[PDB]
Amino acid sequence: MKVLQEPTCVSDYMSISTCEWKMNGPTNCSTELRLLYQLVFLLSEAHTCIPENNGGAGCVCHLLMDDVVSADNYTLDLWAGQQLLWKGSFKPSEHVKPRAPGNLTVHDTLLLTWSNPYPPDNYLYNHLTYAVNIPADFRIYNVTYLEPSLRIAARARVRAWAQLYNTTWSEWSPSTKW
Amino acid sequence: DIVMTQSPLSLPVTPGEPASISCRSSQSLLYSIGYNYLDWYLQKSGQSPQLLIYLGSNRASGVPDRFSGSGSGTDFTLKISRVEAEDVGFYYCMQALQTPYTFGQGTKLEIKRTVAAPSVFIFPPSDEQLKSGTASVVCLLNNFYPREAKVQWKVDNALQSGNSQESVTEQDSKDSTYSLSSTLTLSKADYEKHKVYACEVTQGTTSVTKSFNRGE
Amino acid sequence: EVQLVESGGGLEQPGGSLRLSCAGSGFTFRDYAMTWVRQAPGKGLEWVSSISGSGGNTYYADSVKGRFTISRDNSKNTLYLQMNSLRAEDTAVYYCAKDRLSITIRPRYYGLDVWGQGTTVTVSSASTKGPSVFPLAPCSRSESTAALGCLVKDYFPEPVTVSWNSGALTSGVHTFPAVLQSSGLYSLSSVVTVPSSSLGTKTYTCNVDHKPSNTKVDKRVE
Ligand SMILES: *[C@@H]1O[C@H](CO)[C@@H](O[C@@H]2O[C@H](CO)[C@@H](O)[C@H](O)[C@H]2NC(C)=O)[C@H](O)[C@H]1NC(C)=O
Ligand SMILES: *[C@@H]1O[C@H](CO)[C@@H](O[C@@H]2O[C@H](CO)[C@@H](O)[C@H](O)[C@H]2NC(C)=O)[C@H](O)[C@H]1NC(C)=O
Ligand SMILES: *[C@@H]1O[C@H](CO)[C@@H](O)[C@H](O)[C@H]1NC(C)=O
Repeated sequence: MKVLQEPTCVSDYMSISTCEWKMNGPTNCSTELRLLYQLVFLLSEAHTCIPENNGGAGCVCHLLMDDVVSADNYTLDLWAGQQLLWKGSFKPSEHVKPRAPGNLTVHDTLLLTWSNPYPPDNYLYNHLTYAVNIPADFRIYNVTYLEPSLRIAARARVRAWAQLYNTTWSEWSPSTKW
Repeated sequence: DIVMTQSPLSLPVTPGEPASISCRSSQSLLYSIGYNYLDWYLQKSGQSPQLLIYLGSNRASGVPDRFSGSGSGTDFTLKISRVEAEDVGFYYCMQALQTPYTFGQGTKLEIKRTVAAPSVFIFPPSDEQLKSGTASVVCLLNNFYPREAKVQWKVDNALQSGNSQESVTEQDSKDSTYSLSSTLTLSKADYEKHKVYACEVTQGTTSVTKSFNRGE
Repeated sequence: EVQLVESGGGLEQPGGSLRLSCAGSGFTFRDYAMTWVRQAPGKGLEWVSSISGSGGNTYYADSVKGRFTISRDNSKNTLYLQMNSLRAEDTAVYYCAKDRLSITIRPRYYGLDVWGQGTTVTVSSASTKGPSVFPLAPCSRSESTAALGCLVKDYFPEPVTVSWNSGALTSGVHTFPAVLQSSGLYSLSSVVTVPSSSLGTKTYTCNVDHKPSNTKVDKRVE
């Protein structure tokens, strides 16, 4: 057993942080491997994540995050039984896939409302810019103010981008028909 | 390790007046925004330390609204809005970011109150003590200010010197006074030889002298 | 409430070993990190050692690295500092404290918010002597307010804890700091003040404890 492609992680910057790796030869991750991790901070405790299978040779871990701030950095250790396979670290804030926006409602004026999925005390609270798609062919609308609304006169879904570097688009929201 | 520099060492103040203690670390103790790792403790002498303020400016449960934390990075300040008699003691700051946890030097808080005369009491040695051949005579000055005072032992008008030790308490938390005990040590031989024992408490323009006669 | 109670302090020889203990109640011991702090006489606080709530990580001050050992039992809710090969400047009063919640992915720290009562370690080549307790009573010629007390002479090492009427009388008590007599022993007094009136009715006992000799002395004073 050997690591073919070293662990790589992507957090939603609040609660979850998905770490994936590929292996030389097929593994049952659920049984053979165990990935321990510890937030690099005084008097913390390491914790245990039992992985799952992404095909034969590939594994995936949903590490629980106690929220994430920029400063955070975690020590990752991959074990097979009692054999260390791999040593490493990662900052979750450094590879981000934003969570999807929420309850997309409708309303002269045509008002669309949604929920920012992050709470007031979170960094992504006021660092999300929204994209709105509008059947046959469509048209987009880039919302770049803090308010999660849109107005006009005369499928329909919403997504989210974050003011970061190693970022991507959120999944689309549940969609309504105007 | 992070050097904490606490200032001042000495803080005389007056009850009801405001008071301030500075604290400068040799590096930033902020981890994230809102999270500085700087704490404030008080210790009344004889007692275990107790937390006033955690994480820069959060009040410990038990701590009145009068005590306020403030500061960020490397600059911390503890404010007391109006001092009180039970604020007396020793104040410490502590970084809790990196081991080793380091402490500021410490501030002695001392109340300037008005002058007080001691109640003065004299005590003979116990009958129980004289068997062991040592006679101890104890003078006590109760609830006075200030800590400065001249106690002199006299044995039949004879001014004893260098056969006595003293001890003072910390400043009282209720009435801000001091108490002092003075102890004279004799051979049983000496205690029988003489009769009249007295201790003179001298303060300002006053000299109280309590006495006893081994007879009565 | 939520309490920490310490034990295991006394006089040990230069080169000896001692084991400190910290009983803790009112929470989940295991959830929390713990810390040992020490205070030399006259001098200020000094962090000694720390340990995570699992037992996982330990942290040691330099001057004790290799010598002292931190350990915990989370079933018995107890924490130990295993002091080994002691030197003279290990002489200090030792406190333990509730540090950070460590169970969770991110620690939560609200200061050292609960403190133990302390316990004393003295590292010396002289021998431990339990105390002598003599009463302090006025010489009577028949005052509104009377002054009683107990004198506590010839003991080693420190400390002594003094009480009045098994804790029931607090008002007017002054227990003096101990001085060193040139013979190398400690002396200490404890005095109280009472009304003249209640002298005939009430009774007046002082409770001396000297854990380092396991001696406990009670003197009814007259
Ligand atoms: C990884 O191994 C585990 C344990 O062998 C597999 O899950 C179980 O397999 C046993 C037989 O060993 C079955 O009888 C159980 O009913 C299975 N339990 C569950 C909850 O599925 C697992 O299928 C293996 N995975 C892979 C990808 O090979
Ligand atoms: C995250 O924390 C880890 C601590 O495990 C850091 O990794 C160490 O970095 C130092 C750099 O001075 C090296 O000397 C060590 O070899 C590393 N040790 C281990 C155990 O990983 C890392 O620097 C931190 N930073 C980032 C960006 O992840
Ligand atoms: C993006 O990823 C690389 C990983 O090597 C890192 O060096 C870079 O600085 C990351 N992003 C940010 C925002 O710093």
